[PDB]
Amino acid sequence: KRGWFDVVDDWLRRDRFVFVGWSGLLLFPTAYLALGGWFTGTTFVTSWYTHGLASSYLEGCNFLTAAVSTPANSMGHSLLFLWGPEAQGDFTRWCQLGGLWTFVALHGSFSLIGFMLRQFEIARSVKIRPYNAIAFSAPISVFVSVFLIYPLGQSGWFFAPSFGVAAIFRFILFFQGFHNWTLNPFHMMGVAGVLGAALLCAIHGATVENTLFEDGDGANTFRAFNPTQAEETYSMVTANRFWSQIFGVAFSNKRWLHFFMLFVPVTGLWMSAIGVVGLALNLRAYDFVSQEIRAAEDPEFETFYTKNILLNEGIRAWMAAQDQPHEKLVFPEEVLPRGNAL
Amino acid sequence: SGATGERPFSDILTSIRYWVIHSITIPSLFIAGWLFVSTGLAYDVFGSPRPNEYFTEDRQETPLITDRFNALEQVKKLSEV
Amino acid sequence: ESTSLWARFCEWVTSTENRLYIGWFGVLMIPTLLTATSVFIIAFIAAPPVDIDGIREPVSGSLLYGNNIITGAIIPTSNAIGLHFYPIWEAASLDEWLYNGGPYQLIVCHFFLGVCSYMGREWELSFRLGMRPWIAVAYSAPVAAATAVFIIYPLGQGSFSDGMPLGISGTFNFMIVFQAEHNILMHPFHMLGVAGVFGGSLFSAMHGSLVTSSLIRETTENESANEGYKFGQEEETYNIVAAHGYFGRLIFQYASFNNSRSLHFFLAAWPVVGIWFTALGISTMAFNLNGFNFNQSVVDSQGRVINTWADIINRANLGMEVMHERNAHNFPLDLA
Amino acid sequence: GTTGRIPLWLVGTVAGVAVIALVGIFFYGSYVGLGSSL
Amino acid sequence: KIDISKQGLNSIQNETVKLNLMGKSKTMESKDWVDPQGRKGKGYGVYRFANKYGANVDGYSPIYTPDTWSESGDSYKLGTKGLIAWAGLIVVLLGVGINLVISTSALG
Amino acid sequence: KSYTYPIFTVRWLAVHALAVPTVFFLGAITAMQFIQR
Amino acid sequence: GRDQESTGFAWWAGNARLINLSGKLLGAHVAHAGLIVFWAGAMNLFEVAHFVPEKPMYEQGLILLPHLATLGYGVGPGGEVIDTYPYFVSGVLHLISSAVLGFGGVYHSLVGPETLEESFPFFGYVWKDKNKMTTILGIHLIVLGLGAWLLVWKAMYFGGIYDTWAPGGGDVRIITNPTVSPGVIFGYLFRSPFGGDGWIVSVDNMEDVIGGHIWIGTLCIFGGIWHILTKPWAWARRAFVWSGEAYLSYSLGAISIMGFTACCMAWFNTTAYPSEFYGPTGPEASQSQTFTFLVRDQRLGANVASAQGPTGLGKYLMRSPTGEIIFGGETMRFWDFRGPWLEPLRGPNGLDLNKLKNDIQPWQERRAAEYMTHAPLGSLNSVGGVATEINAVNYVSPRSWLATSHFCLGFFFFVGHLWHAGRARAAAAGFEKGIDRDNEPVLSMRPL
Ligand code: CLA
Ligand code: CLA
Ligand SMILES: CCCCCCCCCCCCCCCC(=O)OC[C@H](COP(=O)(O)OC[C@@H](O)CO)OC(=O)CCCCCCCCCCCCCCC
Ligand SMILES: CC1=C(/C=C/C(C)=C/C=C/C(C)=C/C=C/C=C(C)/C=C/C=C(C)/C=C/C2=C(C)CCCC2(C)C)C(C)(C)CCC1
Ligand SMILES: CC1=C(/C=C/C(C)=C\C=C\C(C)=C\C=C/C=C(C)\C=C\C=C(C)\C=C\C2=C(C)CCCC2(C)C)C(C)(C)CCC1
Ligand code: OEX
Ligand SMILES: [Cl-]
Ligand SMILES: [Cl-]
Ligand SMILES: [Fe+2]
Repeated sequence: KRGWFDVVDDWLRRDRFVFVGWSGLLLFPTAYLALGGWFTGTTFVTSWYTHGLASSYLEGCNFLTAAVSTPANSMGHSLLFLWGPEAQGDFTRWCQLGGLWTFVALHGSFSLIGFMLRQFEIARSVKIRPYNAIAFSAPISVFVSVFLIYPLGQSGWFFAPSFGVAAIFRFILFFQGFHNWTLNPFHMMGVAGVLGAALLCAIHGATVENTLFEDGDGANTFRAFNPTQAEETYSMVTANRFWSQIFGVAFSNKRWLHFFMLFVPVTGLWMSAIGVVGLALNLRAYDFVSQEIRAAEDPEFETFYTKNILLNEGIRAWMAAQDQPHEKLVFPEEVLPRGNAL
Repeated sequence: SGATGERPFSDILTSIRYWVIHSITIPSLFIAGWLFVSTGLAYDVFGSPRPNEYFTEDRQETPLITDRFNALEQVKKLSEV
Repeated sequence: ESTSLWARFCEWVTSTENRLYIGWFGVLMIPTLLTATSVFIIAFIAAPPVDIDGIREPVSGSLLYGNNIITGAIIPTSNAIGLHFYPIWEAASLDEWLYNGGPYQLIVCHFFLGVCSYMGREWELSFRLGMRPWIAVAYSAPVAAATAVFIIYPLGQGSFSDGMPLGISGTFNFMIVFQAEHNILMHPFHMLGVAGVFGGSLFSAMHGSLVTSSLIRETTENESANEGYKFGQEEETYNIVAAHGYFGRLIFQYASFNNSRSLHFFLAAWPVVGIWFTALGISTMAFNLNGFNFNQSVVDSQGRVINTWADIINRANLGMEVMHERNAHNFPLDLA
Repeated sequence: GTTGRIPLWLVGTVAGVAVIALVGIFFYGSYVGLGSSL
Repeated sequence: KIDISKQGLNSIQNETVKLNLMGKSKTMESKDWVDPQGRKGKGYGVYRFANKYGANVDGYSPIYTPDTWSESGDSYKLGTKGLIAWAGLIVVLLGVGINLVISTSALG
Repeated sequence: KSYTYPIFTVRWLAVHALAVPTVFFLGAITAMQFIQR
Repeated sequence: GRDQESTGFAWWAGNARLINLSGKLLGAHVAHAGLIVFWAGAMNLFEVAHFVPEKPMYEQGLILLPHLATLGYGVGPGGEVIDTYPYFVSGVLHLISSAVLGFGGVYHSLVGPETLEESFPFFGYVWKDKNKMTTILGIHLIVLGLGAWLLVWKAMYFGGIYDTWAPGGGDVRIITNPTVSPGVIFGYLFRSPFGGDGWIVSVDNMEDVIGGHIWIGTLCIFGGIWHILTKPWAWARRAFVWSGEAYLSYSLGAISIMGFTACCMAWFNTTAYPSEFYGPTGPEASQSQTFTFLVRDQRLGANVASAQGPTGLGKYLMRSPTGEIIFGGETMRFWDFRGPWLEPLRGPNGLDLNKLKNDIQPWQERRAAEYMTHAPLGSLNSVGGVATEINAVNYVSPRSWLATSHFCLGFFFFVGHLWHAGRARAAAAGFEKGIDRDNEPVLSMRPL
């Protein structure tokens, strides 16, 4: 006698092998298409007419160099639907126009929403706190700023990161040469977050494993544990005294330690996301003007910053001709900045 | 612990029926993938150039899409063999 | 009880009642790390410019010489020195020692001994406290990475000038030149290193969020949840079964660690193994075993080379190669 | 009918060999044909 | 507490595999047992808090429980009739598959 | 004592939603290894 | 075998179940020995089969044949391979010997005695028996000394060793006057590892190489007899952990050092690793480039001594910070490189200007030209040249493979010391399985 919502809710939230839930209605369709779009694009779809490159296994690329490349810059920020004014219903021409990138980017962005809603959905059902969903906001902020916000501030989707291994590497090296992204204080906070989180993961895992209580007679200490055991498996007091005498400071609160393990990585990605938002507008921390004034006036003042500035000039000049074919940059070799010999 | 009502994978992957059924289904999907490429259908469906189709007598350089609302017409001319 | 001087000294050295444990590795760690710390702080603030490339073109790296915190650095030893030992007593004057990049070798040599002794000091305290001795093994991963960029890479390249500068902007110059000469991004070991830190960052966030999500209610809402834990508790402060239930439904039941001991070993192994390989990657690239080179790998039927994303990377690599050390190369090949 | 079960370790072994064979073919194709620079 | 008899491991053919999947070792429970490295046990088994909780993590959540397997999976229902048809179908499809691969290729 | 399980379930669709296309794609990529420029 | 039920070690630590099973542990070590001899034989035959005489050894990815060539097998003057039959019998002899070694490994592992202490007291041992452990150490120390004497017998009585510094060109040479002076030997051992010194990697004569192996052969034999007739003293008994895993960790730390040294030997040394077979070193190739351009620019007409670079330093010739005349450019770092093709142009004060512009032999130019193009630079997929190069040349130097691999092995076996030595102390102390819940040591300490 239950209504549609109740009868459907019963089926969606059934405790099966792979939980579906209400958010699965949004996650699984979009996530499958984003996965399928990437695998299809890296296997058969070319980037010959968008970037002048081969980016599929069928064209001869391998896992490292295959990618689902962005549309041509002339497309601007066109959403590039299968039915849009570009590639009007023609599937094969849609693939040749780079429309598969916006397909993966859009259905992929809604999959991230669906997965984060899934974390809320399951946590409410299991009756626990929603801190895993809050932790997942950081990867979403990275995806939203890097794959959506940054190209939207630039000329078009062409400058978004293409979905591939080497394509991401080109995107990375583009940011050094054109944005000096290493010098940005927001990637610096992002690096500290990621490196700090990797440190915490390793240091906490090792500390627990080396302060374990003897709860068995076997050398294999993995078996001497029960998920329902009330006693702690490792000595926090020994762990605390160890790091107090080795490092000078140690965690004394188990709850604080695990929250810190969550705060460092999330805060890092969020800070890094702010910096990429700034690069979307070319609002970059490219240079220190005081040193540039000093260097120009004094031809003997050199720092590692000025050396990097010259490296960026080399990256921009030797990469623009092929990385930006829409600009039609024909640079004669004499005009390219080149050092002695080499 | 417990189980969610599905048959244990170990049971299915050890049963004779599964291998009798998947000794044809999995091989057939592989062969279909092989024929999808060998018959040239992969090139035609997704439009990737054949190894002898990247350049033409008219165009000896990389293509460039320089139009948005006429991109469908333009990419046909660039892809013309 | 002990009456002998050495018997009393050895008891004090290995005493676990010291605020900071000293131990026998500490009689090596403390003097070396203090020596490196002292010269580093002094050099980072007031060191004169250093002729890093051996071409009589000094590079300023000190705060009092026009750098800020980001651009300040301890410049590596001169290329004229090479791998030759350059202690302060092998220089005619302390001005000459500063000019040739002496402080870099003093820091790097004492610092390498410090981290090796810091690693042993971690083992020693564990033995004195009666715990399992493998925190030092997990610390070998960052030690290997530090040893690779300060010792092994200069060793293979033939000069301490190719070590990582002790500065922020100096680090970036190290990475950019490293990409241009070795294509480190295409090397499978930096790939494993990236998976080590991206995965380690992921696992830290997941483990931290899963434990925080499962905290057993022991406080009110006007107090920090941390207050629910008392240092020295014999009972568990969060429900492991509840956290496993959540993550079990999140992907599927058998993708989750039901065992806290297995989970924490995985939390330690994944980043440590990843950093071990990226440390090896720099060490292997020290002997010029570069990353994958897929330039002009795709050619059409008539032989025309079809570019890929790897070729676009080569274009960026080309730009850095022809600009790093502009005045240092007299001959076309960068064999050094 | 025919009573019996395929041993799990045999399933893993044959599947493991097939995966290794598939990877080997991919590495073989890395040196020949398209994408081989030849 | 947990009952090991209702964990689905009761039909393991090998006793050692049955004990390993149960997280139990009668050998290690004896106080005269000696490690391969020469260390004598302290009287605990694989897990000291077992009995208090009923079992270790191995017995708490096994991943290989043949008791819960379907009995219909122990045998192929079609029997020799199906296998012969399966064997014949394999040969026919193998020949067609090879011919299709050969025909649709630049070979020869 | 006796266990009878359903053959087709949500898990079945998930396994085949990913396995079927993968085996096809694996067959296609294997065919590409023998294509000559 | 055993199981986790009766041992407490899982399958992934399964070989730890052999710690006190001396008989099975013997078969384990003999079987791995058969694998080592098998690989040496199989890889030798693989390299002989894939050997084409139109290329040098270092251009064919051979790492075992150069080791045979340095011993003076099938090589004529100038590092030219004349016959590969000696390389063939080396591979066959190892391959066949691995079969009997493999049989003993399989026999002593599967069906031989589990413990030798009862039936064979001579071979039986318990790790705690320091006396018995030293005898085994002493015995295997003698066979190592005898193995070292084989090298000097080869270099002095059986054909000889390939000398790359031999007068008249590199050739197989009988060593008649090995350098056994204590000052020379101790000079190499306690030399600095830094530039110019290079510790023992800087040995530059076959007289010093086989002079050292005379010392090593003699010391190991005397040390073998010493460690057989004596038991460890009190100072040693209170300094080392006397457990089977502890002895393993000592060896792991030792061969970690040996792994690193082999990495630096293959990378810098040109005597024990002649460039004729292993290719140019890193310093050699960089030194060969400036030598090549010095020679070709002289013919075009230019005073190389007076030529300035953009920086004002000598474009071709400059002075090292110690005063020696050296090649200019970035290769100023490699000024301590010494090679057979370059020493004839070097006088007491450094490179001789007169000889550089009057008496450069064609063979010296050809050597430097060849070494420059085969510089030890390459990619993971063996693409020769710098990272910014096209897929044209399929070459990675054997020095790159030898140095890169044996550094990774050297580092991982250092982690072996850290792991197996930490566990050895904890297990002996008795807390390798965890902290006693009722007897936690920290709980009995004053708070900080
Ligand atoms: C829940 C699953 C889901 C979701 C969220 C999306 C979402 C999206 N898809 Mg996708 N898609 C899906 C499933 C899904 N898809 C499936 C199952 C398939 C078949 C395999 C596809 C195949 C597909 C293709 C081929 C394409 C997309 C595209 C898109 C993007 C824009 C298309 C769009 O929404 O325009 C339309 C907007 C709406 C329909 C708003 C809906 C609001 C409701 C339904 C209105 C109710 C209508 C009703 C008659 C009332 C009348 C109102 C009156 C005023 C007229 C978008 C982000 C395009 C793309 O990738 O961009 C590059 C594209 O080309 N999808
Ligand atoms: C160099 C590698 C090596 C060697 C020499 C050994 C040797 C040994 N292992 Mg071990 N092991 C290894 C690697 C190795 N292992 C690795 C990598 C792992 C992780 C998977 C393990 C995990 C492991 C476990 C869990 C155990 C052992 C055990 C043993 C011992 C007895 C094995 C036995 O009797 O079972 C019998 C094995 C068989 C019947 C099958 C092998 C049949 C032969 C030997 C195969 C080789 C055929 C060969 C080509 C024939 C040519 C020889 C000649 C005719 C030319 C034995 C001395 C057991 C032990 O500790 O003893 C108490 C045991 O518990 N190992
Ligand atoms: C013997 C050689 C010593 C090696 C040097 C060790 C350095 C010690 C550095 C610790 C000082 C940081 C104080 C944290 C503040 C503090 O003391 O909090 C103390 C805190 C203890 O927290 P509790 O567990 O007591 O928390 C209970 C709740 O009340 C929490 O609020 O310890 C930690 O949080 C562990 C994190 C330590 C890791 C610190 C991060 C790294 C330091 C970064 C330094 C920046 C670089 C400066 C260069 C210019
Ligand atoms: C204990 C055990 C183990 C191991 C084992 C082993 C490691 C074994 C080895 C074995 C071996 C190590 C074997 C070997 C063999 C060899 C042989 C059998 C030989 C052969 C040869 C021939 C047959 C001939 C050849 C020839 C010549 C003469 C000339 C040229 C040509 C040719 C090549 C043909 C395992 C892991 C399983 C586990 C379980 C237990
Ligand atoms: C052959 C040859 C040579 C050489 C020779 C020789 C003679 C060698 C030797 C060597 C020796 C003769 C020695 C070495 C080394 C040793 C070591 C490296 C170690 C030590 C160790 C340790 C381990 C210590 C420890 C300690 C003690 C005291 C006890 C306990 C505590 C401790 C741990 C702290 C040459 C060069 C001519 C070149 C050519 C070839
Ligand atoms: O020093 Mn520092 O960066 Ca190793 O590459 Mn050659 O050298 Mn110089 O150039 Mn590139
Ligand atoms: Cl630079
Ligand atoms: Cl140069
Ligand atoms: Fe934890």
